[PDB]
Amino acid sequence: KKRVLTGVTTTGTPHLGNYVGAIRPAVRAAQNPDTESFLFLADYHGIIKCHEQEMIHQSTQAVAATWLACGLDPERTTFYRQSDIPEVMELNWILTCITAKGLMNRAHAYKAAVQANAENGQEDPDFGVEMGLFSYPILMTADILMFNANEVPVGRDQIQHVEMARDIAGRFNHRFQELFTLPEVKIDENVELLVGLDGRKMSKSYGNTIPLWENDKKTQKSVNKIITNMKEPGEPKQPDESPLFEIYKAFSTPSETAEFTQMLALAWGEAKKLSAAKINAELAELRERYNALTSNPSQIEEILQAGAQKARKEARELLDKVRDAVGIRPLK
Repeated sequence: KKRVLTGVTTTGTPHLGNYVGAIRPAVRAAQNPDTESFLFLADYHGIIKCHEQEMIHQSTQAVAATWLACGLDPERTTFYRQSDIPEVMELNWILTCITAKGLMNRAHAYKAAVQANAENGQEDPDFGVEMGLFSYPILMTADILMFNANEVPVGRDQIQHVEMARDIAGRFNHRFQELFTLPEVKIDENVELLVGLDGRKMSKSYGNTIPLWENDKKTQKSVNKIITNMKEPGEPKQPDESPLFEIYKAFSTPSETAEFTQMLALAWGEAKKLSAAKINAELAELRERYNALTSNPSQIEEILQAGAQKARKEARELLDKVRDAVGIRPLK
């Protein structure tokens, strides 16, 4: 049985792009009965940059309620906070000891920070760089290896995370004993990165998001914020003129998408009404479950605690083998 392990960030509230791009297909994929599904909230990766203490907490609750509301089943998926698995932190140090510094030197996030200092005219390549940025790839590797995942769903952007995990696993196996499975990349072949309000990728960094969990009316006003042009009612408009089209398609079947493209060839304001209606219709049931979870967050706490208890039973078994293999053993 193939063990599949997904880490999800906790540094902001999910928006429409997260739902279309990651959450909706991840919940379907997790239903595969041939797979053992693990999914964790990466709340200790969260504090690499996000030192607003209120943020990681609010985001953890928002992200956890979001996945539950969209159908993640904690009876099928082992579902836990990274901060509830102390075994991962011990493994993190063990792996650090067998990881070449060269491997962290070459990691993309660090290199982009170094380049940004060069472009900004900084004489120090490590200006403003903290060790969480330099060393999180070892922590992410521990996240994966602690559960001997066979597959790790990642963005094509993040393939290097799994390669570093495979490299570190192999160095441990060669230095001590072969305890670790080399994890493998899983790419979503049909992933659609959703466009935001201003035509760039929808991103918290850009302030161009459409929120996931606001009511019908507040969603309408957010869809109204999408850029269009000065084409009036009756002027024919092609799908490439406004991010409004790609947004409608992400919440519609190919049939409705084609009837929508023919209506355009129609007023922007009315196209924005049709787009918001389609979004609100799909999210209506998910929003009631989201609002029930967030209105009683101790339901979420209980779920995370039950998922942590499951995860730690697996992590303890392996950690005991790792400790023995690195020579940490009782005096007898």
